[PDB]
Amino acid sequence: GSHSMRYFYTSVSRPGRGEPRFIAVGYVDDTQFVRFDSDAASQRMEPRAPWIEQEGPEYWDRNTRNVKAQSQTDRVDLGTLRGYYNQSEAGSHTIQMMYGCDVGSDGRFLRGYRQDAYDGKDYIALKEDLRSWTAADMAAQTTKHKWEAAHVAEQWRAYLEGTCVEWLRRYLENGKETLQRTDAPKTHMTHHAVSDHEATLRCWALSFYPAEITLTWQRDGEDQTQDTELVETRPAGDGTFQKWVAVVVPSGQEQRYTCHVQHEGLPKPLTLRWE
Amino acid sequence: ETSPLTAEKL
Amino acid sequence: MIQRTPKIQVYSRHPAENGKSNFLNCYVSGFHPSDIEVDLLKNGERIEKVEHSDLSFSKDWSFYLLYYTEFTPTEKDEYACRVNHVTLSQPKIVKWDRDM
Ligand SMILES: [Co+2]
Ligand code: NI
Ligand code: NI
Repeated sequence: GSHSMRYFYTSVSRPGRGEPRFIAVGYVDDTQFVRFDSDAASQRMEPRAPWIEQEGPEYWDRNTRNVKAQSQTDRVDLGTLRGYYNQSEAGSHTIQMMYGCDVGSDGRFLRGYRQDAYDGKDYIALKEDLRSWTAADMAAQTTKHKWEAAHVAEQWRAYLEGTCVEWLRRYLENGKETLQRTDAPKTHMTHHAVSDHEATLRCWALSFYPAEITLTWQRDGEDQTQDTELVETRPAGDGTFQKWVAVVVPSGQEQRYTCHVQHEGLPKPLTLRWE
Repeated sequence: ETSPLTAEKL
Repeated sequence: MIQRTPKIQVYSRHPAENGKSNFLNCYVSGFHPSDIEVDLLKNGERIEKVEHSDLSFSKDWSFYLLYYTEFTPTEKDEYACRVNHVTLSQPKIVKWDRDM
């Protein structure tokens, strides 16, 4: 369908000695494909999907250089922000950033993003126009004026519309056997008595990709939300995802209840009932 | 492919 | 940000059958700040060869990690995930239930 590339960076300061812990992860859609961890011995960007391994030495050097530079920038920023906010040297603090691009099924640019946070709260973000900045507070406002003077948004726009989209298209082609394959959910229903007169019906979706899914209960053909429980979508650990939704019902009335499953991999939604 | 853009905030 | 305690799900990779090889997962999510300690337990004892994912985060900036190991469910063995975080006054232990 449409596709995304996203990078997620986290720095966590280490009061008392040395540099922050820096972690970077890259995704295409919901597939991790690279990582960098400052705690790891390689000090290199490392592959996490088979289809990235073919990239040559220059790719790995360049990508390593980029994230190392960002880790240093984060270190500096952690210090200057601590100063701005008059915070002690004692506490650990964090900077996070997410950036990336979305492309349509024709491979054309749809949208770009570049947003960051300090201590888990919005700091500065590029707006959807890729021209303007959203600054959450007066430190970020200071940053905004600095980056306006330095043409930073222009650089980011050119990255997001250019490099980002070009490389995303490349990955989608190189990794097409998995990246452009949808794995529809494998579904089933379980039944768990909660007394001698009521039971939980749990509707399972397993082994699906991508992670986006909708699970709903209906009773007598209309959605029911009362007396239901919907768990957060969770990773299986093999690249696929899991979710379930449950409902408590009077025993003997199970045939009234139907579970409905919507996913990109299902041309029509699926309906399950208890046998 | 990562961004090469790494300007400081303050 | 306001400290926020992890959500915890403890589950198998594949539907469980006693005696059959599988993977035990503990997914911790929605937490802030990011420092967290997670162990998988067998009958109350720490399992030694446990791996984890690379730290990432959700739209709201809260963190998530998956911890995992191979295991073989049985009728007799109790599995659990034990989590410590600044929000918890003692480690929280969530028992694995194959139905969840
Ligand atoms: Co906080
Ligand atoms: Ni597509
Ligand atoms: Ni001004």
